[PDB]
Amino acid sequence: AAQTNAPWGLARISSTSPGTSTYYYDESAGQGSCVYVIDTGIEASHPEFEGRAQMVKTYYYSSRDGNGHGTHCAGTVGSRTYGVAKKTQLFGVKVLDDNGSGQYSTIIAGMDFVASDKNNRNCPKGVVASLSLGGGYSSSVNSAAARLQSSGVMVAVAAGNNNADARNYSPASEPSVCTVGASDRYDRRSSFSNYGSVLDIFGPGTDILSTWIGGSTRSISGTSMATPHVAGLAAYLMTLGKTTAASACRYIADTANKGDLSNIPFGTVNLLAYNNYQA
Ligand SMILES: O=c1[nH]c2cc(Cl)ccc2o1
Repeated sequence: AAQTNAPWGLARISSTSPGTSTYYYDESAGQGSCVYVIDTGIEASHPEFEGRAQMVKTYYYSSRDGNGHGTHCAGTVGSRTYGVAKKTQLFGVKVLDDNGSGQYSTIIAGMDFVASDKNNRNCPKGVVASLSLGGGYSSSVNSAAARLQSSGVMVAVAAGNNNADARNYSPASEPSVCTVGASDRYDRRSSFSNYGSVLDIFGPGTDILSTWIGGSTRSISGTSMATPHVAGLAAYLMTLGKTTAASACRYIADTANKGDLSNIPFGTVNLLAYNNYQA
């Protein structure tokens, strides 16, 4: 399939070159996979989700997204226009308040929730979790991310937006999950993106158009925006049978565009997520 006039990040993950505007992908489109978006919630009623999104858990007075951040990330995973995996099922877990903040103890509870809740969902092709959040290093937060991964969920986490070494942030610093840095439309490391040996992959993160609350859309930037590209990519590849939750991060690194990004510090991977789709 080909989506013309796609957001640049979509076109980028199906391209060997920057500077194109069509997204190419296999029509299976993540059908039969599921992606948990652990964030501020999802506006599931947005027409862009086509009934494929739902809230499954909140730790606050509402499961509605009063911020927009979770809806934007969910849109990059799987919305019809802005999404990598356009037929995946989306499950929202609201661990962050409407100001985008959440306690680590709630975030941990949300991760253990997904590890169990996947057994209450139909995801024959596999399960992904997208975690566009983090704070300072915590071994308990990292351990929760490792349990979720161990349970058979492909965990993608944001590297963080401090222009710093991601070793000092969690869950970014957990080795067993997929830590995602941010790039821009000219194949430059995003100005804010964290870096370091713990990063596994980069995805599009600067000026990313996606869904927003109020049935709207907007373009925002962050490693929070790169992470759902990788999570949607994993769901898409698992539906194709090319990889599994346990192997998907290594597979995406194996199949990435290599050495194409600028301003990558020495010792940080120079790998850009790529679906390797041949139309
Ligand atoms: O301190 C922070 N803020 C963060 C935001 C994201 Cl998306 C990831 C890690 C973080 O660490």
